[PDB]
Amino acid sequence: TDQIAKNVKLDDFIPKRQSNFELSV
Amino acid sequence: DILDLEELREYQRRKRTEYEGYLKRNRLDMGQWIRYAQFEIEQHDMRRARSIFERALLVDSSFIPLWIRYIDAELKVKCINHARNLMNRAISTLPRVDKLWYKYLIVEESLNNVEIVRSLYTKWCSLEPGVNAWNSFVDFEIRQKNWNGVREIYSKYVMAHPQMQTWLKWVRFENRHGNTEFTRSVYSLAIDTVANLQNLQIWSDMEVAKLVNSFAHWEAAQQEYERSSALYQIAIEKWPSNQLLKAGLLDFEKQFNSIEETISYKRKMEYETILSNYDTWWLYLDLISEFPKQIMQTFEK
Amino acid sequence: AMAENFALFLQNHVMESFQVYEKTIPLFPPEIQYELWIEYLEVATSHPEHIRFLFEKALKNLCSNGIDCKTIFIAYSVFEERISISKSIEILRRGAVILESRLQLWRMCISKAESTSVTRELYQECIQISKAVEFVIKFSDFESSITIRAREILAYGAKLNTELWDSFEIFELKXXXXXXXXXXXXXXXXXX
Amino acid sequence: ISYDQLAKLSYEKTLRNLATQKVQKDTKTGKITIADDDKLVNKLAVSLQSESKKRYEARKRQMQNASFINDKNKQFNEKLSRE
Amino acid sequence: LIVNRYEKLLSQRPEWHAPWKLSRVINGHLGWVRCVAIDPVDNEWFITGSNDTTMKVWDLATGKLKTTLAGHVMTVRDVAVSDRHPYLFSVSEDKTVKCWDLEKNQIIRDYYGHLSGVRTVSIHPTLDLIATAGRDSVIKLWDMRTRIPVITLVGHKGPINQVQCTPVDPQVVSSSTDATVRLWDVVAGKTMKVLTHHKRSVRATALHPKEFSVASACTDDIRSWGLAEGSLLTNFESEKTGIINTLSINQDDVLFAGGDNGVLSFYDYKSGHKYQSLATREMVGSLEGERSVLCSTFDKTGLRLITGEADKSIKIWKQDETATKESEPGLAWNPNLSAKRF
Repeated sequence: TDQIAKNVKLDDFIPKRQSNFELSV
Repeated sequence: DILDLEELREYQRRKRTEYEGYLKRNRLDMGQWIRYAQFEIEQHDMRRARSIFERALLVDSSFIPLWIRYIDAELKVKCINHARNLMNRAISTLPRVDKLWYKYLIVEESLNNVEIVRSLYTKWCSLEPGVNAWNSFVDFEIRQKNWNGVREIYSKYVMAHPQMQTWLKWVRFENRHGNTEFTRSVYSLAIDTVANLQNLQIWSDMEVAKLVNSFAHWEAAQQEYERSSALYQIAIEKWPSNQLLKAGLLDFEKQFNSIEETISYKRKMEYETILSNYDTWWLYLDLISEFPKQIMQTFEK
Repeated sequence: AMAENFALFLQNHVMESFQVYEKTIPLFPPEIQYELWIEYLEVATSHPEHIRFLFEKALKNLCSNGIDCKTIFIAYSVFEERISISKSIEILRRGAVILESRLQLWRMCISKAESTSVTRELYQECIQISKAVEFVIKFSDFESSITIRAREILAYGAKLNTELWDSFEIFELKXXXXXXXXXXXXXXXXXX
Repeated sequence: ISYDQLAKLSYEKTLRNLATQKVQKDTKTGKITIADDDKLVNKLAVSLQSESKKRYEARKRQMQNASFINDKNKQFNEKLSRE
Repeated sequence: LIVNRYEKLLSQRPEWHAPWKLSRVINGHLGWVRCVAIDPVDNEWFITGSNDTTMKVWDLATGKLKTTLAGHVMTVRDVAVSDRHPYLFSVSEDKTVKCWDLEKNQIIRDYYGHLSGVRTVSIHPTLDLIATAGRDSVIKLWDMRTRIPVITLVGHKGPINQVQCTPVDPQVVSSSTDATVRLWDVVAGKTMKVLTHHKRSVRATALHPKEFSVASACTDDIRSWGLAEGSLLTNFESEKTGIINTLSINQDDVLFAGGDNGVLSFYDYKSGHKYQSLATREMVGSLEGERSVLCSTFDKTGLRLITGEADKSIKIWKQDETATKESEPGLAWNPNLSAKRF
């Protein structure tokens, strides 16, 4: 119940630039 | 042969020494690891087996079969929590492999912890897995007698897989469902979504054509053909490159005029004919069918 | 729906049987190949490009029938002929070219092809496509009508049992050296 | 056939084998005691053993089916011949 | 949620870069040019490590063979000139990590320790300390002055095809065959964060110059990673291209990737947009598998790519100064969506 494989999550797959280019690292 | 206790101990030792030795050379021969673990299981010392599995896992995690074997070994001695914990851990490690998830699911199903299988399924689906995962989940949620929350996951199953096959499957489901109102509603939704993301940012013309066809035949079963007609007009209006669309429309007209059917369909055949090269037959057809300016222009061509 | 077609044909005397044809089409229920065929038959006898289109539809959709595919092909090619021609023989051929239903098809192809350079091509096709050996005999015969090339064809056919010997002998009639070759090839065959 | 498909297809099968016939958490310890039916776990154990046994005997039959010298070579030539 | 993200992607525009052409070709070595590295202080000469073992130094302007250097025995798998101090490090399958001195053209200090044929060297930018890693699956860290191994960043479970030394906390980016990449608390002797978003050998990695990120390659996919948090930044459009050998990024966000197909890829580093494919040529006598770009690096300018190909050729690439948004645009970028990473 919201703990099954709590280590994994989808936001790690999400590219954090594909949404917002010129995300100035 | 293996009579007394101490003697058995000696046997165990010797065997271990062999197995250990062979592992030492080829740290990776998972066949050798799993065989050794089987030996441990046979001996009915579970802790040592577990240790072996752990070591094996460490040596090579990516070998899924090892994981499966460990799992099943755990299951064997009705040490179900250990199996479950392990399987969770496996999931955590390698979520993008499916067989682990399925192994978990079957375990839980046999356990009849149905709530937990729902919960886990929610998780797995949430990770944007393969379509297969979604489909299996649906089957589970249909094997589960209820028909609500399933709706939500279908809605999400589009969210992860915006594919027309998904939509079509959903429609099929609603066909199983008693209330026809939702069928039409679903169609309306799908069409609306297609409209909204009209521009080249999805599936090809094919999928949309298929959808339109399906909708048209649903309506055909239903009363309101007026709305079908309107949709068709809208479709030709909203979409250009209407070979598929026009074809479908033509078919519908034929079903449900004749001149038009022969005309557009025949013309398509000419296009098809052109694509092949009976080009003479094409031109002739055009001439007969026509419009006559396009007959003589295309004739000249 | 056959009954409907019949009654319609009778009292209304093809518009009643055209929508009857539509009904048949719409009866997506089994024994539908027959229905489509019957409609097609009626549609030619009651009398056109619409009809052709319908035929095409029937063909494409009833591909997994495995029953009167040859017949269907005949209906198509025949229809084309009625409308008109040789490319329609290739249409029939195609339909026929696309196992035991296909055997019948190939016989149909043979029939068409004997009814037919283009003929040669057809022969090459059909032959190329156990039944194959028979086909070879067919096209080899065709070659016999069309002396060197024919001989070669015959040889090829042989290379693909004792009815082939007969064929070879016949060819040799169509030459002393040729007969000698025939003995040679026959001997070789025996050896194998 | 990929291991994607073969998993789901085997999943579908063992669901047909099923189709034949509570949570308590101490959050301080983190121990999630799922007290469930002990008869069903035993039914899993026996079924899973039976599934593995069925497979185990399946190889044994296929091993006892029959240009080589020793046990391995015969099979190695069989690995060549299948191509 | 996918539709949102996709929509957002379509909304944005990957900028136009000038395309590339084969400016210079040098059939210099008598082997594969598996290493290439260019002097970052002056942008005058660049050296290339052969399989012959004779790493040869090449002037850019002329293109001529400036001088040979042959201290190794086996293939010089990697070299690395330190802009910070005039020391050309190199490394072979002979397990040596020999440090040349260019103030003398000899070798000075060897770094013994490495169990197996070391694949890559990376010098630390802000220290006198260098990182090296090979088949041992271990990224060692050498104190230069004292020529000892200081520390050994064990972790990886398989050979360690690349490494990149950075100035921040994550001082090492270790890219392995183990289908991983690691960022390290070097002082701790521990991976601070371990990205694993690769199916296959992570066998070509590159630090971006002015971004503080690192692109990595797999068999096809080419992620680009933001190594402050230890976070992903951007998937790329490498969906059909070959096994990436090398992956040198330009100054101006022009991420290069070298194909085992032979095809030079070219990406906009910011987005992922494959703004040029270029099927390379081989030398007249070669075989068709040999055209494989096995090494790559950009200058300080960023207007000259250098590529160590297996045709024993050191091909160099200019950006076209005659180019515009209408005269040679990109490859009409389109996020595919077919169950894709974008």
